[PDB]
Amino acid sequence: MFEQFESKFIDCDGIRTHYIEMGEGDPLVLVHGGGAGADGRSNFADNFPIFARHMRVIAYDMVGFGQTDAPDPAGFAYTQAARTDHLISFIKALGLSKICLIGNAMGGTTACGAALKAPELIDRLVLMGAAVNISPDDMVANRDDLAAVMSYDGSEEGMRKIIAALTHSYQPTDDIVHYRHEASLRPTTTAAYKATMGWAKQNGLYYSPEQLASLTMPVLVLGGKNDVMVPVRKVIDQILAIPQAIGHVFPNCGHWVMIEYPEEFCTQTLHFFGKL
Amino acid sequence: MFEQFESKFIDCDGIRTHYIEMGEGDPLVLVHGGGAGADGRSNFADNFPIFARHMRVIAYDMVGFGQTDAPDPAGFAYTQAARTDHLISFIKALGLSKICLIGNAMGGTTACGAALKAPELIDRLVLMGAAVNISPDDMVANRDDLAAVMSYDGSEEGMRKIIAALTHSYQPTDDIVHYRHEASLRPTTTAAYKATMGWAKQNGLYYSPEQLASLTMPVLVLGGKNDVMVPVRKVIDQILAIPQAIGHVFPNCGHWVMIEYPEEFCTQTLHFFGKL
Ligand SMILES: O=C([O-])C(=O)/C=C/CC(=O)c1ccccc1
Ligand SMILES: O=C([O-])C(=O)/C=C/CC(=O)c1ccccc1
Repeated sequence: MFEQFESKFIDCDGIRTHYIEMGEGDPLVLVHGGGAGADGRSNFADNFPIFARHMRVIAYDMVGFGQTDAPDPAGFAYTQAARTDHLISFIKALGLSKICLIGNAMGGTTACGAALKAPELIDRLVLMGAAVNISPDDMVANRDDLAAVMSYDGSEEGMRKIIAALTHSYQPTDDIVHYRHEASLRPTTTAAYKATMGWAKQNGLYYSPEQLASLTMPVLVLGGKNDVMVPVRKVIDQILAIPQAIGHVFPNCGHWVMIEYPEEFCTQTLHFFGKL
Repeated sequence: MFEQFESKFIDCDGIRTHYIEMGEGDPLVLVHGGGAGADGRSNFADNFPIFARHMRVIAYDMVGFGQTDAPDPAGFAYTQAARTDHLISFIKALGLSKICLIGNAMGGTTACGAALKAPELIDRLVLMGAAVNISPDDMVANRDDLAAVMSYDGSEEGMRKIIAALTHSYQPTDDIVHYRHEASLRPTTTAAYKATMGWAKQNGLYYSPEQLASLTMPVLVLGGKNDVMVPVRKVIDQILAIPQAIGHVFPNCGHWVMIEYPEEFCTQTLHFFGKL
């Protein structure tokens, strides 16, 4: 699946990184969600053609995910800072400056982190159901809805469970499910995933109110009103905690804003990027 | 001022009602704010040309306001229901059906009320810093920032105070201030205003969560993040209390969304109306 995009690869301080790209113009980098089997292709396939008509759009696979290297977690710690540093490295490896950047959930943690740490690279930020204020306690507090993703058994039913919980009125195709299931099952990505989630569960995906307020560039915060993974009140706190943030809440919409309402998602983001 | 629009008048069950209109296509009715001196012309002058390029746009003066009749409050009670019934009457007087409707603050109370009471007339609703969940206690709780409008002395400084509190980074022209000051001073509108606000202060501008949830048509809820009159948390509650509501929060923006960011306001509303 997803062979309509050309797989490309580049070295990011020793991490071999898969990405796809399309279109021309200013660079736009998309960062996918952190659930089992997720990658750039599968998260953003529906948005890519629309974005490509106006920008040079780019979706990479996060360290531990997809076709990017998944270093053995016997020797590699799967921390937020590792994702964050990976992203920063990726942007530099490609020679990109002044990017627009969109992050989904954990990809949102990562996009935020990179915006905090290397803001000179990033002109505009979009946080889409971003896990940027989810403490360890919040994880425990939302343990029931997070289980499908956090304690993923490795089964097909498990993957259907993950997607049911990422969505409000979206039926994925068998092909989508099969793709993420099969991807999830590679032994290296399985182990990197368990480490990834175990660390998330213990440490949270979190920045402090003061950290969020220090972001130096324009921000668009998006969220599905029915999102069970990053609940709308968390998205609302992000809007309030980030002085300059535009906020936009989507009704009849679960976590997967970009897939449930691909045109509206693209419209609102492209408009925010000055492309409409 | 505002003579670039043609004043027109029509009888709404014995209330003689001023309105302006422009453009062609589907009807769009705008309902102005309830502060001293407010009317359709002055609230929506900057938005009217933009809306006119795509819709038949219409701004009327609420009973007690502008150039609409201000019946003696010795014999007329200035209740929400009176505004609400006035609006419903206006829509019918004009023979309009399936309108798009936008209400600012008290104009928002009125637009909501009419959407609850006569939903068959209204295809789409926009609440812009709408006073639709402000209880008597909330009024008292926000008494300090509401004073400029609630206990308006009648002076020019008083009117500058009203506008400073309606805005975050907007300097109105002398002409805007003078217009609203002079309008505020007509003896009939002064008395209707005191009655209007006295009743607002005692009864609130309020609908119950259950009432809000019963709205039957699509809804767009807008709000300036720095709004001191209808604070952003109240706008956020509206978004959450209305299942189908889209939500959009504007940064660096006070109550007067339509004047501080006229293009963004028009863009977002026209998009929601299906005109972009
Ligand atoms: O496509 C996906 O895997 C996706 O959008 C996942 C979102 C879940 C996620 O990254 C998350 C993890 C822990 C807590 C909250 C959110
Ligand atoms: O232009 C205006 O007068 C305007 O936008 C006024 C808003 C204030 C308003 O109607 C209001 C009254 C009481 C409480 C909250 C809000």
